Amino acid sequence: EIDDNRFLEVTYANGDKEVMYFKDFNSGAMIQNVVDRAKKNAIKSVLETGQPGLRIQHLLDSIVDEFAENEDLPNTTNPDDWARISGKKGERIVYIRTLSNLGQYL
Amino acid sequence: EIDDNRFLEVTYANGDKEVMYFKDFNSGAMIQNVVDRAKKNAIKSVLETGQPGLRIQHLLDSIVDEFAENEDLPNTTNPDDWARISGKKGERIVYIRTLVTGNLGQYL
Amino acid sequence: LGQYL
Amino acid sequence: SPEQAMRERSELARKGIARAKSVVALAYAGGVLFVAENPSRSLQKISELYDRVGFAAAGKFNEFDNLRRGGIQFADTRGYAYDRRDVTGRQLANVYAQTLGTIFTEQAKPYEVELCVAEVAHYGETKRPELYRITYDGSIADEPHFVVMGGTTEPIANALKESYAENASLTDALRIAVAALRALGVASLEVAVLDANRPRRAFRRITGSALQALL
Amino acid sequence: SPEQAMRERSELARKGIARAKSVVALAYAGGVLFVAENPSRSLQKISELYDRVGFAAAGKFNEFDNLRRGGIQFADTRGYAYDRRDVTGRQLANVYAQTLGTIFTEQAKPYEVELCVAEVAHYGETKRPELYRITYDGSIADEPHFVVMGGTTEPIANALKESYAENASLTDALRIAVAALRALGVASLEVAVLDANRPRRAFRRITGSALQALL
Amino acid sequence: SPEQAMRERSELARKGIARAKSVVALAYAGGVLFVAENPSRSLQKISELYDRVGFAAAGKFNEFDNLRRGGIQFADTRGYAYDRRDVTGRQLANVYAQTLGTIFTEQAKPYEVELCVAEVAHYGETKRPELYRITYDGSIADEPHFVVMGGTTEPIANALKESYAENASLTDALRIAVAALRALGVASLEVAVLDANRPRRAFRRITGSALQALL
Amino acid sequence: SPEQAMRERSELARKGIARAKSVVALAYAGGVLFVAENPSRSLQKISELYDRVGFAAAGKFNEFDNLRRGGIQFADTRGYAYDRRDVTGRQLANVYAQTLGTIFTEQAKPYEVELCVAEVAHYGETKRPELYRITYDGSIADEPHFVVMGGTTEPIANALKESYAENASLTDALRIAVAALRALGVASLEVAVLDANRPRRAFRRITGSALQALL
Amino acid sequence: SPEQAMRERSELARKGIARAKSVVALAYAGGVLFVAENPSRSLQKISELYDRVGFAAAGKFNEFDNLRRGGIQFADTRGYAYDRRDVTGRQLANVYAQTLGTIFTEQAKPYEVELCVAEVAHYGETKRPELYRITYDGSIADEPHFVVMGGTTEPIANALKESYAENASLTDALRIAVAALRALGVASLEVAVLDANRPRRAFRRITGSALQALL
Repeated sequence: EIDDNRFLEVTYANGDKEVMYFKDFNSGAMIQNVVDRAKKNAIKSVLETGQPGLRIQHLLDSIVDEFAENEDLPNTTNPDDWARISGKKGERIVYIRTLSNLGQYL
Repeated sequence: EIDDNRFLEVTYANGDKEVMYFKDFNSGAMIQNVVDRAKKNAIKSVLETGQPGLRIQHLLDSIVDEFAENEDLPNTTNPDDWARISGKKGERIVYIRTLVTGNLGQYL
Repeated sequence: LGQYL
Repeated sequence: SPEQAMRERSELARKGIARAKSVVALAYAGGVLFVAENPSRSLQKISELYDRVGFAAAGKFNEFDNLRRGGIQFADTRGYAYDRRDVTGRQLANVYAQTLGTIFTEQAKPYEVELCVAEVAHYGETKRPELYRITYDGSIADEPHFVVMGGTTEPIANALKESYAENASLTDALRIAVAALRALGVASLEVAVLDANRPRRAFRRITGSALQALL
Repeated sequence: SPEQAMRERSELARKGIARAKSVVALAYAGGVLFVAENPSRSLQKISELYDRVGFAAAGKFNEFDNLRRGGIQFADTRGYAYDRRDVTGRQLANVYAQTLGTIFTEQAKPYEVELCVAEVAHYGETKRPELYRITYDGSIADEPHFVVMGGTTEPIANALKESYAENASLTDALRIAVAALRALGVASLEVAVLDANRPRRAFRRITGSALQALL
Repeated sequence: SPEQAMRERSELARKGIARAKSVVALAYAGGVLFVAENPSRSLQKISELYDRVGFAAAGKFNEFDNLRRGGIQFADTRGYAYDRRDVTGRQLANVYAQTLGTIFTEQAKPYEVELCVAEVAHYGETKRPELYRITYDGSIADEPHFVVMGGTTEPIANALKESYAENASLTDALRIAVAALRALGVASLEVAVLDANRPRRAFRRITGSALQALL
Repeated sequence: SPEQAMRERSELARKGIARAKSVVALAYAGGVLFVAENPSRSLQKISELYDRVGFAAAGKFNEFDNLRRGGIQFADTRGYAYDRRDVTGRQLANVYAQTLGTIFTEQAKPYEVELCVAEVAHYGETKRPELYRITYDGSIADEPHFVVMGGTTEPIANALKESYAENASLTDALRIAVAALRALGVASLEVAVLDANRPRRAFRRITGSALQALL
Repeated sequence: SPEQAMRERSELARKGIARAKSVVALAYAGGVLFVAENPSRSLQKISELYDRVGFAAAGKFNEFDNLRRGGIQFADTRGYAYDRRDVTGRQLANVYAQTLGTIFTEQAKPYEVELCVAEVAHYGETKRPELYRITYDGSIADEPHFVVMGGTTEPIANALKESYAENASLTDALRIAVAALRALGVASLEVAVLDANRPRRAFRRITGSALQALL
């Protein structure tokens, strides 16, 4: 629940803002992508240093690097799948938010 | 007519909320499905525990499972019911909600 | 309105 | 279709009242008792309206405080125009019954408020406490024993249904009301009474250490 | 649809407050301290409202200076109509809440503003500083220690959460506030205090060489 | 959609400011110098506002002359209501900003105008010239050295950036301003100064043979 | 469509005029006779307008009673402003035509009414009775002998065409009018006359036993 | 098309009257008797209008109480402007008809109300009781014996059709009216009379123990 694994910010009809982390979107394909990215990082490390091994830090960094590239888990406007999570919540989901010369702002 | 049998509530142009039970979606196919599920449960009981036969409690559990398995059926619009409910109601169904399961201003 | 003089 | 627009107004108002804290008002030996779940120290949901008429509300703060102010205005203008003993809880309830109807049909968004107007007898007089509930519909329900407003009203209303006792003292009615409301310390409760024994102004808040002793 | 568009303003307004500068207000030994990130020398975001009531804001300026002026108007009309010691920070905060709510549900565009009303005790008197935050919804929150407005509020709010110390002197509270605000010289800071020790007018700006010495 | 209306209003006003002649205002030893490219002999884009406050504009003539008139009105009403030395360039600039923030969001068509308000010190006094630029949105910018308005501002601004020299005499600042403006004779130039040395009314036009000698 | 309005409004009001009881007015020796089929005892379709000017109507009661009242208002204001003998049936008819045209073009719904204004000569004077019919659009028609309004007008108009006789007495004109109206007892007839022999006020109802004797 | 939209309004007003309680008014020896099914003790559906004119209604309470108040206003302004014996039940009925027609055509929602205006003779005078029924559109009907309003009117109207007897005493008319209304104790009945024998104010409520004895 730390704010290092923030994924999405959802504002409901009630106006309650909730941070949905990766825990609510851990699909198996996402785990596969995490493992593949970690293995690619291992390739880079072994070709940079030469030591034939895989570090835990590789997977730990791949965890946060997984969502640096979009996985299609968030959607524009209100997703139908979100209307399903909204039904479980009991509050309609209204705002999905990832985590000039127009007047004067102070 | 208990809270356990309350499937869906329906709003209309008038907007009166009319409860719809599982009885309004009962059919011969559903009855056959319940009987087959009860038979499967009895066969499972025979395989595991070893006592042969069919039990009424198996039928009750099958009914409960069949009713609970259809909670994801409802959608925005469902035909085959509008030509029977929107008639006596006199108003077209505009909303359907599943019943009991489980800052935009200041509200003191 | 048919009132034309 | 106004038939459908009215339906979305009624649902919107109902959701707003549910999305709020709970207030109870009940009759006891010395008059009427208001017990609300209120964290703030400045914003209040219980108020004096006139000498013997009190007021509780649940919903959107700015709106039921708008009604609070309007009711104060009304009551004082009457009391001065005629006399103090002519303003009754019944008139007040009726005015909030018609204002909430007019708002509910004429304004863009219906007010998301639920009101309870309470009245006790005058000093040295004898008469049963009267409770009225005015909804956003503008309907006025005459309650004999207690009113529950805002949030989920079913469990509180039932707990009160089992615990209520007429002519309960101030401490017993406070215990019953807090218990049924739980279904909270002095830092999260707003408690006031319509004490029928006071000579003129019956409304009286119970805060701090005195409230601490009572509960 | 009330849900799409009454809420539609909420994103609009939230976005406008984020493309602005950050302001902090915190309690210290001598009263309350306002520290804002402000490059201009003419346009301000911190202001005296009444003898002991100060005001800070963040967001579209034409809007929060409109509110600044309205609040000044209100406070002076009350102080003259009744007396100076009757106007309180609480009334002011409440008026701003009503007014920002009414703009939220009626005007075309919601005021992309965030307000903080501050109050200290009178001279030779003892009482804790009160901070209120009024949002664009009309919502009002009672803060015990500090308010952070505009921009990204999380890092500043957390840095203040670690560094805050009650009864910190003026220099320490200034260091804490500038440090947490960084998470800037005298040419990019607007600093003022609600000095509880002044006899009447408590608001007092700290600019130029005196500010230079303090930081 | 608030966003599309804002991006549509913004690109039309800007398609009007760049669809007009160019004006420059810069500080020099004796005050501030306005040099505009103006062919007509009757229609003017530089004007006195108050004793020490001057005004230049670029855009749609009827509208920035509407603002010219409103500003004159304002300044004189203040000067008479309080005193002459109380009206400052800063107040005027602020009023124009509020007016261009209200016109842009409320009227049908935004004003396609770019304003520059200038102020110098009083007679026998010492203080740096102040230049403010008010955009059609309602934003105000504090300029230390020079303002360029209307037409292709960037090429003219680039030249002034190389040629500008503080405390340049009137002739040098005129040469620099006409040169950077070219990036025109007395029959196509409108030239005026805010001469800080005048006792009261600082604004003074430079036309005809005197202008001929200066350039 | 301009054509749609004229054709549709026309149909909406001709329907509502045929959707009502029938009234006849005819000239006889002593003046003019109004005979209407009217069951109610309180609601009337025949009225005095001024000393010698009477009025009958057919359609929607609230509207032709609105016209009745307006006409009374008009006639009395003229009679007082100038004199009694200056108000004529012709002026009244003209006012009703202007008003029904304005209503027919400007109001939401056209007045589903049909009017008949009648006038006789003054006392001891000699002149033929004048009948005017004003229709819902503003059209006005000068009738020499009789007017038939409301319901199915063809059979009644033809029966009157065969039975009418100038200078028929009061009883014969009553028989002819009731007969042609049938194409009803004293409990379903509203009968009045504009008796030319009265000194001032010519209108006079014939009800009860006197009506019983006449028919 | 306007007529079709009016058909939608007719049904909506009818639905509101149908979703309500039932009231009856009938003539008896001493005047007129109102018997309504009314659970509340504060909200009333029977009222004095003027000295000899009474009023009953069925529909949305806020709307027929608005009419109750308007009628009281009217009657008193007339009685003072002319005299008491000039205000008649007939005028009142007519005003209610005009007002309900105007509401039915001009306001957003039609008044879901049904009215009955009753009148008796003056003291020591002889005349039959008059009953008028005014419906939501403005229609007015003259009733000789009894009026039934609100809810399902057929069974009550028929039961009264068999049981009604002219010159029945107060007790018999009460039995007949309660019986036909059932087709309820003193805690669910609102009973009043227009007693023709009173000297001036004829309206008189029958409540509590006296009502208990009568039924």
